[PDB]
Amino acid sequence: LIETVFVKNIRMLSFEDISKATHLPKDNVEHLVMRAISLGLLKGSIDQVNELVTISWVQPRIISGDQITKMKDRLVEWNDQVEKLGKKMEARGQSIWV
Amino acid sequence: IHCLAVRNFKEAAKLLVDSLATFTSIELTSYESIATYASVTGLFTLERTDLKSKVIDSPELLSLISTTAALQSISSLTISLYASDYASYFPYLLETYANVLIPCKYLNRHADFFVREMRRKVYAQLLESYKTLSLKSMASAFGVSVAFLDNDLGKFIPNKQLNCVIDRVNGIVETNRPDNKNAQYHLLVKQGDGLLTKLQKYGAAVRLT
Amino acid sequence: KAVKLGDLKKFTSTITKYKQLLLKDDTYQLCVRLRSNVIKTGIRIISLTYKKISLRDICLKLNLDSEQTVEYMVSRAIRDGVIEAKINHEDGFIETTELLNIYDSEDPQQVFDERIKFANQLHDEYLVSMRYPEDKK
Amino acid sequence: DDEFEDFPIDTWAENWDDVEVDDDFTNELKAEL
Amino acid sequence: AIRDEIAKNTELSYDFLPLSNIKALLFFNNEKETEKFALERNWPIVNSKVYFNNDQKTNIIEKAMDYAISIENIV
Amino acid sequence: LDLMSGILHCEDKDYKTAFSYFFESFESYHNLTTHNSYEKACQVLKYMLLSKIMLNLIDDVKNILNAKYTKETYQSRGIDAMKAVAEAYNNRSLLDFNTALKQYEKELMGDELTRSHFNALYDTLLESNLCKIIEPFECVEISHISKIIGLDTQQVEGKLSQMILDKIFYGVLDQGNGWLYVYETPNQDATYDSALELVGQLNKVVDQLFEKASVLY
Amino acid sequence: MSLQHEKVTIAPLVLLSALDHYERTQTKENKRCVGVILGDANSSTIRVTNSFALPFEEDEKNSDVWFLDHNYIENMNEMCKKINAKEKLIGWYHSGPKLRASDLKINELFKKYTQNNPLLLIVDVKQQGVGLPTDAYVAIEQVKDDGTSTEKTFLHLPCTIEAEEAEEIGVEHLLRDVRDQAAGGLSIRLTNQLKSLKGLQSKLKDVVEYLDKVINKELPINHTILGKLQDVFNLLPNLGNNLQKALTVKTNDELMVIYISNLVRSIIAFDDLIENKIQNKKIQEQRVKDKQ
Repeated sequence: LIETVFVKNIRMLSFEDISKATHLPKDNVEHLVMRAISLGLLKGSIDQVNELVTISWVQPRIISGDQITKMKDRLVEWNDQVEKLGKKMEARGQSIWV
Repeated sequence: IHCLAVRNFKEAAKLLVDSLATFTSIELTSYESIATYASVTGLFTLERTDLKSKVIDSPELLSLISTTAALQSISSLTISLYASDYASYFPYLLETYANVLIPCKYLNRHADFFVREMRRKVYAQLLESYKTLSLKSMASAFGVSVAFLDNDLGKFIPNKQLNCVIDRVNGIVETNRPDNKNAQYHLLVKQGDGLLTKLQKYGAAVRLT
Repeated sequence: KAVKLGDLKKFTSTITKYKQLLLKDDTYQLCVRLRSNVIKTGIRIISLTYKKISLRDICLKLNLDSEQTVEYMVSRAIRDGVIEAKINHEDGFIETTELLNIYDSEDPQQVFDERIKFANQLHDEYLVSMRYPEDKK
Repeated sequence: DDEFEDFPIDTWAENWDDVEVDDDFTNELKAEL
Repeated sequence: AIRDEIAKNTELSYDFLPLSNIKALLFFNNEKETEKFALERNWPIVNSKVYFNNDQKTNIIEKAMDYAISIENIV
Repeated sequence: LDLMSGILHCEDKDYKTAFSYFFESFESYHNLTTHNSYEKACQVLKYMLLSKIMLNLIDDVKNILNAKYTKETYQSRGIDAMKAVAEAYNNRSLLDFNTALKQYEKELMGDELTRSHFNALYDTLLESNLCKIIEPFECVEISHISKIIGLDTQQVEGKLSQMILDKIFYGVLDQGNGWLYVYETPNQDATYDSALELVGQLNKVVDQLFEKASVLY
Repeated sequence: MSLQHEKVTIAPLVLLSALDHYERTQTKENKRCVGVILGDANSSTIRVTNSFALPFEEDEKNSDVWFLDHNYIENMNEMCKKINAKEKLIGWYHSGPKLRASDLKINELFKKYTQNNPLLLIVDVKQQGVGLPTDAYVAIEQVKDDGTSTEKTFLHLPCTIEAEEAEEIGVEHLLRDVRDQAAGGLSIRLTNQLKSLKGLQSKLKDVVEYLDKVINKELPINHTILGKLQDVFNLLPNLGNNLQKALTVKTNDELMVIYISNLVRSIIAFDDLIENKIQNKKIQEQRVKDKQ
């Protein structure tokens, strides 16, 4: 369950996907996520009328070398956005920045 | 009395309802006409709680109901509205329009205004609780033809006075519930525009001087 | 009054009756253009009070002709801003949707921005006019 | 102070809506049945 | 011009409009020209059932900064 | 005099004054001891408990019942009946109140004031029970509500419309198949009302200020 | 053992004494300067109040050749106690510019003189920084981030410069030529906002640079840092849907309040204009009828 959440990503899920990826029947997935939430692996919330298991913060994992590049690029994009916003803010209100 | 005269009915309701107890100004009008005016305004403005404590249980009115045909008709209309007597509401409204509004002075000029809002009040009372009422059931309840009810109800919807949409294909009168935030925002925008225009005009007047 | 009721017959009668007075004010050219707005407001009235309305009834309440003309007018109207509705040709019914809550979008931002602009410029000219008696003081 | 002589004065040789009346609708035809 | 105006009107109003009614709605004469015109407007012709489908200022930031500037410049 | 002043006040549905009068009468009748003192004490006990009930305060009813001398000798089967009605009102169960009234009628139909008041008490209990069963629901069925309350569909529908019009619970009744959609209370944020009163006051201030400017003109 | 490292407060006198010390001993480049940080402690917020010079010496060589006088600490302690017994030794400071090798080693020398855990105070005495030139570093023992033996190392603490009544008076007098005492409220808050945004950008650029270094393996792999960065990414809210609607409705309400307040301000200006015009007319009439 944890590896499928971390690979497939998606803050939501489905009963069928968990059943196929864990070999348990579609009726025992609920108890599986019960154990997962109780033990602290996830902090999600179940939904049985439409099987749409919702996932939030997941237990952290040791980060490999490849993941550094993606995080670095995301940092670069975030920093560029921040710099552009700061430049616009400084340019627009230079009459009162004293 | 003056507030009732010029189409206000808001302050008039309060002051006439209060004045039923202390009315020593017989030089303006008799006590019966004051009771009639107070009942009319209280019916026309007050909410289903204020009616239960100001116009339908007031001992001053209770002791004087069986003294004048106009007071009897207005009290019957009020009790029909409060008791959900929707079957005979419209004939009672017509009787009150004939016997209480036209003969008087301060009310005959407002004969149309009072009648129009009474229909709106009864429609709002009927459509507040139900959410998918049928047009045939409504027409049977009010003792009118369905086409006439549709024609009458087609006037209070476009101005967003009532709260419903008429589904003529089926006859369903499905209710629409608005959010008071929207209406309050529109009212605030209009009032601010008016005040700002007034202030700009006055300022233009005073800066030249 | 004719526009508010959205009746083309009354509008035509009024236009024909007061044609000379309307042209003497040099506004008859503008006023004849109101004919489209009469149709627009009639469709607005018959679309705000009818969630699902048969096309024949739309034609009758609009004082108009066979279904094709009504369909053309409705199709023109919905893409012209007014009448956030939808037409389905199965059985002649214009299933108009609800109205989006205005207090959920950026329109109040624009309205309040205009109001703030007007108030701020008003206060600015107010101060600049007030300032002279300071020397005259 | 301007006389506005270019625009000649035209020669002639508590209220909102409620300009129509409902009259006596009655509709006793429903009461007939 | 009439036909393209009617096409613009129909692109937003009708959903799942049969092509047989389109042939008369657009004032055309024969189906082939109707299909060609629909292809020009890039409407799908699935089973003759056309499915139409289909700057001012930075919000918050610009307005708030401009209000602050207007308040403090005149001071 | 105190007892009958309370009796007349109870006809005005004001019970605090009625409760004070009844308590003074009960103390007066408890001090002395004649042949008819016991009957007067029992009747005034019934009247005070009746007056207390319509303003809730069930814990105080229990306190009065558990008062030592009141339950020592003045305790009687009629006070048992009235305390059963009290606890039925506490649980907000129309069935329990009806059972208590039917089983203990001999102590309650008498003292005409008690029955005339208990009619309105029954109406209030019906409204309260219809409020309680509806609380854990969003789309309850009218048939299930009628089964729980034991009433009829038409009477339940009428009572529900009456309470909805009076704004007791902010649900909306529907005629689909007997559904009773229940919606949370609206918000009506106070900021806009305050802003509107402010706008009116500033309008008046504008008129007064321009009037002050007449001397300038 | 006391856990008192949550907050650090420095009076400006300690820091200015640090600057005076550095400019006094004629310290050239690479020569650090060290003194003691006399203050009060045993509360959650460690507070530094007074300092003095120390005869710290060290050759730019093997880190263990550092020298420091032991008698001087107690000798200063006795005199300072005679002057004021409410100031107790709570550690030491060095004249920046950044943490060195011997900081952990020398800190243990002050263990006996201090009562709680000794406090390190880095002072950017030559002022390369942009933010506060002071940061605290309490030596604590925690497990290694690499899954190895537990290490007794330094921990950064949030340090805020705050003055008392005695020193605020002098600070306000000294810089009473550059501080903009008029400033304005909203303007100063907006300037603070822009400064905070620029600081965020600078820290982001520093983190990006460090990651660029680690991908080239000039630095080892710390799993704690990467985990904290991944947590930062996880906590990043997604706005560009329910949160968006809530924020929009709050912004609309807030703008309506702004509109009301601006209306009130305009009417106040209107009354001011009316009164001022009245007084001007009265003054004109006064001068006219008194001249004639």
